[PDB]
Amino acid sequence: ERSGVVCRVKYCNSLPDIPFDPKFI
Amino acid sequence: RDIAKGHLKKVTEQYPDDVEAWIELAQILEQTDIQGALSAYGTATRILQEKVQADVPPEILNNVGALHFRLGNLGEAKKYFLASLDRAKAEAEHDEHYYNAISVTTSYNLARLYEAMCEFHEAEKLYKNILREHPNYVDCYLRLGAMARDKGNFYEASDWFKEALQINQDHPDAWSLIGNLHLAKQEWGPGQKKFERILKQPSTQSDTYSMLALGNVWLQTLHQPTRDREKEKRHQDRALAIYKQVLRNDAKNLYAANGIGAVLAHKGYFREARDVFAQVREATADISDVWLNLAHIYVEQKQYISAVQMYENCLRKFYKHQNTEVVLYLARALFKCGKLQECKQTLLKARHVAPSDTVLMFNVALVLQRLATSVLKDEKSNLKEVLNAVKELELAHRYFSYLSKVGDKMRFDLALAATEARQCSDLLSQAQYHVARARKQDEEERELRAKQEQEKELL
Amino acid sequence: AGILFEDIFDVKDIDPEGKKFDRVSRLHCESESFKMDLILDVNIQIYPVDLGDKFRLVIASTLYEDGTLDDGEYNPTDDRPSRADQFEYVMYGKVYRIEGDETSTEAATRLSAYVSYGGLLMRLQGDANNLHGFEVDSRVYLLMKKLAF
Amino acid sequence: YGILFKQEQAHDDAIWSVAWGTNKKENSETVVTGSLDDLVKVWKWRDERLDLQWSLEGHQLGVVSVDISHTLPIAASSSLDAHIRLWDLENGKQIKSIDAGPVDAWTLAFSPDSQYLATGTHVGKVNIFGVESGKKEYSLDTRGKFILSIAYSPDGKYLASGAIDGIINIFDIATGKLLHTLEGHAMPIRSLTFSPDSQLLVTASDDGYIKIYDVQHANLAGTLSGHASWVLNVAFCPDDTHFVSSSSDKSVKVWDVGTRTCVHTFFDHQDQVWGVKYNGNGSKIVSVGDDQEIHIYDCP
Amino acid sequence: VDVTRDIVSRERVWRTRTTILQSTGKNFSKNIFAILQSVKARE
Repeated sequence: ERSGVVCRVKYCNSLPDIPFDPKFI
Repeated sequence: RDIAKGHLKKVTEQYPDDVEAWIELAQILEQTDIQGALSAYGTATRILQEKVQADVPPEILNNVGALHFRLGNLGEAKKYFLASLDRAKAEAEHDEHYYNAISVTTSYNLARLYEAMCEFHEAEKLYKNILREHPNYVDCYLRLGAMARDKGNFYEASDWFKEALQINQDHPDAWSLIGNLHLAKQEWGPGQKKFERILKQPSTQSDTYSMLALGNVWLQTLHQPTRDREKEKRHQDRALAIYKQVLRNDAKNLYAANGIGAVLAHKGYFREARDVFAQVREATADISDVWLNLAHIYVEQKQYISAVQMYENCLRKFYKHQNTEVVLYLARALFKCGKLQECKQTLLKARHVAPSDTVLMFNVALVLQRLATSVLKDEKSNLKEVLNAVKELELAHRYFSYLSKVGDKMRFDLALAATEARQCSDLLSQAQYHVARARKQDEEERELRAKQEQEKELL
Repeated sequence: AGILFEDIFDVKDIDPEGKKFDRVSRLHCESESFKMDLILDVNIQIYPVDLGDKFRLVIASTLYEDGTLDDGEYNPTDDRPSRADQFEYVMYGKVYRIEGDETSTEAATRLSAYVSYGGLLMRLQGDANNLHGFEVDSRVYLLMKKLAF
Repeated sequence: YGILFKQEQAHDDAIWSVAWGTNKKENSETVVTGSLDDLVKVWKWRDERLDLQWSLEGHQLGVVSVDISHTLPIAASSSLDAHIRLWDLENGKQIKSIDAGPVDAWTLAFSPDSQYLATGTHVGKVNIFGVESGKKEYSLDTRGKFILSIAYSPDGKYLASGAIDGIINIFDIATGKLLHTLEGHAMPIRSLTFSPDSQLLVTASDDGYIKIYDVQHANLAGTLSGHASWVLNVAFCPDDTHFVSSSSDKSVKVWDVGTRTCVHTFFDHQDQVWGVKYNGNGSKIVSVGDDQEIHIYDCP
Repeated sequence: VDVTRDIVSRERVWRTRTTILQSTGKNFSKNIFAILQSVKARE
């Protein structure tokens, strides 16, 4: 109304996990 | 590899009794399109049957099932792995080629598949069958702790992950898993720098995984009101140097630019953030990070009609339905009739899963008042709605009392409830006033229908 | 500005009705972010595409970044920086139909913008709000470019 | 093993629960559901067909929980509006409205004697309201974070509760005292129910494992691998031979309670299913969710 | 034991951690460091 909706904007940055590909003998 | 491809295109057309030509074809195509290696294994599987009645060696069936593991043919790769197990067990005289290691790799992919086939019991038992015969193996000991990490990050996962590191401290996979344990609880914000700088010695250098994990734990320290204290500006410049270094040594890494856009947005350049993120977006858009970072700009520029879809698209993943952090980003500057009443529905979908948060209970109130001041000030609107509006306003005022008693807050004290509570204490008098309007309008429609009914009686 | 629409798309089919003309083919596509459907004729002779190709399609009102709204005549001799300099395939045309899911009472949720690039038809189709930039008999540019990902 | 009836567009908004009868007191043939569009539709499964019988309104916020009383043809519905309104399937009228303020209102738990109603509180306790009274009779003093699930036993001998951190609180509804506390999970327990014999207790956490504990000695009988998403709703077959599991993956697996094996799976729901419940005999399995489509699964 | 060198010598790792970080394509920093340096001169 008076002011906008409260929100904690934070431009996050993640990291992926270990792929663990099947071993191609 | 270019010479091997151009040589393989010469043996593929001609047929000088090709027997192993299709094996060397698929042995290059595993990094390139995954259908090409599959087409070569299909024909290489049948070309080994015309010379004699000879069963297919397990090494080809194991790899053809390995390709289908990454695909949606999980059941068919499972039959390939079962048949690779049955065939490698038959190799009682292949002690030079070590049939035993072939069954080990086939069972490893098979438990990797069972973990992915909604069956962690069979994956645990298959992975323990490798532990019981060879405890000097690392992936079977690392994949067991991941299965228990679903139930909680404090079970045998946090213990198995450190036990693997003592047997092999030069394993970048096992050591990078360590820093991933401290990411559940971010209380180790500043203190994680030490444990992330363990394998930063030159013998491991360069490692992009760790250098970017440093920039991530350094970016998490932003979003603080102490920027005028010349404290967060140095943090921006430090992380920017980390990213510039991993940029000069790797121009094609996406994550370097990922954080660069985050800092440039923290500097106040939303107009020039789109450009940086474009390069990232173009490459692979199918990363959880981008659907969010990109979405903030659109909502920033009063473009909800491109922001609302990107949030939805993130949620298309088979991981959840109603996340809190998304819907927080959803309501920013919403004022519209489709952006207010509907915004209530998504907020309630979020609170259904965990109501213990203070901000959902707060926002639900804010929106409620928004809607009410939009019917109880200038309106002069529908009759039924006036009845409903005071109901909503009562609920809102009940919540204003309930919120105030709560100890912990959103890292910001909620003492400011006074102007919102004042803004329902007056709106109760607006509900008591505008219900008279209701009646006036009531009599108006009654006299309109009667003065119309008499015209119909004339006909 | 003057960016009437943008998304990434992929080629779902090159000409699934079966190649009806030699230098031109009916690309069928869906968009990555706005989940728009698209049908688009391209000069498959000077600009070839296969299935599963990705391209950034930017439907524009003008070519010039400042949005100065050029006239509609050909002038090759021009210094002014264009949008075409960062694209591979650029076309000019008219939106000749706009069509939608309007009811008698309530508004539309989905639009099909139809445009003719001098004969080479295109139907871009999906969320009405993402298509609010289009108005029938306005002039328009295509500005597509293949993503090497 | 398939789908009999296919109710397209069963609501305007997403359905969050489903309730169905098991006795012969005009409950097994009527289907009571509660969705977010504030329509408590009373569907009458008559002529092997899902027909609307009553359309009850009045809830401010969307319905969070719907259940049918065992020894009684009436029903009730809770929501987050702190207004738990009791209903009747004999006339489609409102009985009363328990003002469970200010916000403290969660899923319901009919007693088998149909005399008490349990409702979660944000303080961690389990408030036991009275069906014909509406006032807070007695409340269990087991604080913590929040009660995410409460369930009554078919013969009424035990009671469990799902916390936010995987803490089963086995209460005693015959004396009102905490007896065991099973903590084999750390994921927020979504829902749970009791076996027809009150011997097994399934727990639907957010780890995708169906950890079926025991109640007589408070011990784990075996870890069953459920789905890959979070098991939302879980019910037992009346004849005590199988049990269904609703996850958040558009996946309706029907696991075995004796062998712990999936005996059939349904994939007709385009979205995630939210509520599952058996019939009076255990053949028709009703299912709801965000698809707003009530499917009737027959497994003779 | 020899079971370690029996498997680490024949297997193939097509994807690892650092693979995930780079694009599959050819996205150099000439189009990235250009704007990164342009933003610093205006300040």
